[PDB]
Amino acid sequence: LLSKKVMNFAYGMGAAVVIVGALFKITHFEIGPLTGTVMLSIGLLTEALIFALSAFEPVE
Amino acid sequence: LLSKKVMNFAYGMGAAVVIVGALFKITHFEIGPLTGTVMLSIGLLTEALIFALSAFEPVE
Amino acid sequence: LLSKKVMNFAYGMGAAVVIVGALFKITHFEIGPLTGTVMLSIGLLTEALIFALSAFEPVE
Amino acid sequence: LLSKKVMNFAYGMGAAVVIVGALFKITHFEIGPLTGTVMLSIGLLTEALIFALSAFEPVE
Amino acid sequence: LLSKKVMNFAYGMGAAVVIVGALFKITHFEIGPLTGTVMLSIGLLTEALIFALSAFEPVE
Amino acid sequence: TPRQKMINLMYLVFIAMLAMNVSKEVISAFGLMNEKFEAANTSSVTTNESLLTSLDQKAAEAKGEFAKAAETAHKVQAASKEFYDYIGTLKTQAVKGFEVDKETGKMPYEAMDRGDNIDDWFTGDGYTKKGNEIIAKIEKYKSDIKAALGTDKKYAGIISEVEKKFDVSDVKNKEGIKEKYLAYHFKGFPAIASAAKLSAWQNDVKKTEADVYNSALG
Amino acid sequence: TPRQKMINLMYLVFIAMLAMNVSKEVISAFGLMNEKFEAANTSSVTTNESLLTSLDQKAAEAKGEFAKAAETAHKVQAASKEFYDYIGTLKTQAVKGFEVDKETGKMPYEAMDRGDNIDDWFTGDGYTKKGNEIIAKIEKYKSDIKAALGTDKKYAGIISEVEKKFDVSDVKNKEGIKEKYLAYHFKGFPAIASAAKLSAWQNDVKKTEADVYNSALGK
Repeated sequence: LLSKKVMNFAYGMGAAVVIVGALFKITHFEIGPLTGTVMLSIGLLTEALIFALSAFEPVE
Repeated sequence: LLSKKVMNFAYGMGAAVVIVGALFKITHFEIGPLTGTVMLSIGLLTEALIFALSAFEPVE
Repeated sequence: LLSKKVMNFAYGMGAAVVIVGALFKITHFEIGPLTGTVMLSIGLLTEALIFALSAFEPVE
Repeated sequence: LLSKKVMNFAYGMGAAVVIVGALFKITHFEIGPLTGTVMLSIGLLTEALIFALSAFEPVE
Repeated sequence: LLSKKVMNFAYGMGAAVVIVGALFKITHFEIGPLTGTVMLSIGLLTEALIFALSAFEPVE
Repeated sequence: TPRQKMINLMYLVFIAMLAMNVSKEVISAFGLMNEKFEAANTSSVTTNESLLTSLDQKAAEAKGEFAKAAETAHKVQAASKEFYDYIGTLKTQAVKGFEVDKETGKMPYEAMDRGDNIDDWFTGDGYTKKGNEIIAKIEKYKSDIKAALGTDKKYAGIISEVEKKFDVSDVKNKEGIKEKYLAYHFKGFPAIASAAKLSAWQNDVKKTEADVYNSALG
Repeated sequence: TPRQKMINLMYLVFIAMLAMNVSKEVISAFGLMNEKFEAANTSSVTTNESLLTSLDQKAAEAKGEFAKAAETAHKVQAASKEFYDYIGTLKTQAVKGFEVDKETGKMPYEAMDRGDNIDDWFTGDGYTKKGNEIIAKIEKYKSDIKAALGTDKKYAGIISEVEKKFDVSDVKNKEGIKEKYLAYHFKGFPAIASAAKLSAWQNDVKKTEADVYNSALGK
């Protein structure tokens, strides 16, 4: 279990980084070792673990 | 009836598997016999079910 | 205006059949005479009626 | 600046016409000169106009 | 460090640019040197900027 | 936001899935058979020159049916060369923008995965005044072959195969709904795939020229 | 709810965008290309049959150089025939389990999406015993091309071409490491893409036979 502020920040930053990852995916410019696909994957996985571990604490 | 913990478990785990299924679909890295599309199929299928059965409670 | 029962169920069922139609379209799996596109079109239509007839009451 | 009711009704009807235009776009039948794209474009431009002029009231 | 005066402005302008970007992509345009994947690369980049600054007011 | 979270998640998923969808493979195969098609049509035009050389040589030796075959051969030669260099113009417009990599000689096939160079070909539902003349060129090609190479049983198979390869009429997809010809074949393909299919059209044009030359002497 | 209304509309608009994206054809593009390749194979086998019997008739009437060129032509004919039928067996392995659509006369090109029928050619980063047999057949064919066609100056161009066309060595990927041949060209491909490239090899074999034929009768 983690904090809801960390949850919201991670979900937002993950959404931002997956959308800019798809941006590098459809345009092929990468700065350094990012290369889009790595950034896309770490974005999707970071907001995957958010949706995963939030689905245990039932609080409402 | 799907109870509260089971509904929340579906509501999170179907989301997680459809996220990693979208990841495997748009990157074609497929581990083994999962091949991405089947993960995306399971994700969207359970999402369709949980989206369907959660239309029967008009609670206000 | 329509009933609240046939509002939320229509919205949810239309939001589910569009997802299972997108699933049918990304997977080439149809069973019967559905082939996704029929299900996708009836989903978009059933959501179009919701966006149409909910443009009449602003109640808060 | 417009009234709140006309913006909401225009959002509703614009969403309806862009979704039935997408329905024409994925199925390709045009009745008359509606041709899908025209309905699609007028719906998206009405929506962009709304979202432009609804970005100016700081209501809270 | 964000103020609420420009928050709704950012949300509305990003909505407008992502809608006109999707509009240019599913209707195909020719205005200047864009015609999609050009304005969309601006559009979803602005959407990424929104999703970056989305989780910077965590009040409940 | 009860089920609202799922929605925003669907927005995020499908704004991610409007990225690249053809893989780090298949466009690799598109590039390979593009190289194969281009080497093949280069070989075919270099032997087609010798075929028409022997053809008009035998026609200049003895006229008659040989001469009439030479006239319809030169007519289909001019028409096919017009269509051939026009498809070459479309292919250079299709791969315009991506630099051909030096030393090796192959373009970056991992890069050409978006069909943005041919986005000006059509306005969505229909063609525009760049693609309507492509349709007009295809129909002009069909009609000039059918008008020059006409009223003959030995070329009936040839003109039926030409009209079988170039059905400008709408085609039914996997569902069965019809769609315009240059929208089914070119809207949103990989740019290497569009160049591959255009070079395939060049291969069918040179194949048409080859068997009308073979039927002219056969 | 400012952005919300945007997101509730643009969700379904992006559904329509994906539906316009996934539909299309793309993968099915090989089926027209495979059909053109197979029609080219069916034409080339007949015109090369007429070419070999013309060279056979010429070596029958005026033997000598025509007879020696016909001997080399029959040797490349036998080796090319064995390689052609073996590639055909690999192709029928590649489309094993995919019927026709009866009325249309075309395979379900939307369905032939994965190469999950020729997983018996690779193991992890290595081959299987079947893929090593394929590499052995390719190297045997390249060597009997190189052994049938001698050191003649007219034929060295097509020797260098088949060494160019049938290189077997490691090719660098987009990341810069070496990679084995059939893992680079076939591992993960669609089955119609695999049959397309195998028919491209068949077109290459018939093209090679055609080149050695019309250079042989010219010799």
